[PDB]
Amino acid sequence: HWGYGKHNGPEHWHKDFPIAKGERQSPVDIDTHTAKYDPSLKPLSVSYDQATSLRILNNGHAFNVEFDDSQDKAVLKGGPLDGTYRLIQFHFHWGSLDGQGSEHTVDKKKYAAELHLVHWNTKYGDFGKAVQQPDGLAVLGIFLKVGSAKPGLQKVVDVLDSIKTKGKSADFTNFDPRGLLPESLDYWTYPGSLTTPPLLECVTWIVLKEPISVSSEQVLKFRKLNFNGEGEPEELMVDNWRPAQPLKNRQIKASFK
Ligand SMILES: NC(=O)[C@H](CCC(=O)O)N1C(=O)c2cccc(NCCOCCOCCNC(=O)c3ccc(S(N)(=O)=O)cc3)c2C1=O
Ligand SMILES: [Zn+2]
Repeated sequence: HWGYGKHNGPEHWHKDFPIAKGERQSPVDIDTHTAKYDPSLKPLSVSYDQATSLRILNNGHAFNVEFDDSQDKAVLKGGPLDGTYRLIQFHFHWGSLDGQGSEHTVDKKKYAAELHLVHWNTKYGDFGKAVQQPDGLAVLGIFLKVGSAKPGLQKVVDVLDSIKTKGKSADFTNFDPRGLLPESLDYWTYPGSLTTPPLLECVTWIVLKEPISVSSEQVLKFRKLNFNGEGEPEELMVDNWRPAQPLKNRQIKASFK
């Protein structure tokens, strides 16, 4: 099916997912000079104090940390959002080298990886309804650069050896996603899509200005994962990122001068 290699990668996706060539696809390059300060943005609220993590899983494309989204235990509101968005999962995209891996870019600069905290609009009842709406999803994106270790990421790193191959999952309760956030909540925002098939144009993207730092050992553990399942030819899970897409009729708004 779809992947990131020469023969099933981003360049091929449009054949099964024609929205791949749509009007509001993600990720994009963030041109800091032409994004516009928007004073009408409300202050962003990331309320993760009751977040209830469940599980960590390797799905053959990335690894997901899934959350109990049956109540408003961990929500995003404010900023460009009108309504309450519930955290359902987070995951990363990363590269084979420290100079690539992020999906969004900033003035064409690529980061070593990118964290995506996925939320869905509670006004639509469940995630599946949300992915049928133009404002059903909000994804908070955070850049990763290589440097000092991120303490809050280490638990994730520790468990990766139990989900090496596609289809493996392990219990992952009591993880606090706040440990993954940079100091500043300054952000750029724009309307776009899922960066993976089915590439649905559902997403209010909120990309933080400040990257977090991770150690080379942490990202290296990322790179030791497998795209394949046990017993299949080993293919290291690296460079699982879609390149920047045309902005088309979209303006990036910024929360900061
Ligand atoms: N815990 C689960 O079981 C997942 C949580 C969602 C997730 O796991 O993500 N789950 C539900 O609970 C649920 C309930 C009802 C229907 C339903 N849909 C089944 C198929 O419907 C098509 C939509 O599915 C797409 C899956 N892809 C993504 O969601 C995704 C998110 C962010 C990015 S990104 N790189 O842009 O940030 C890329 C992809 C689901 C569903 O899938
Ligand atoms: Zn993602």
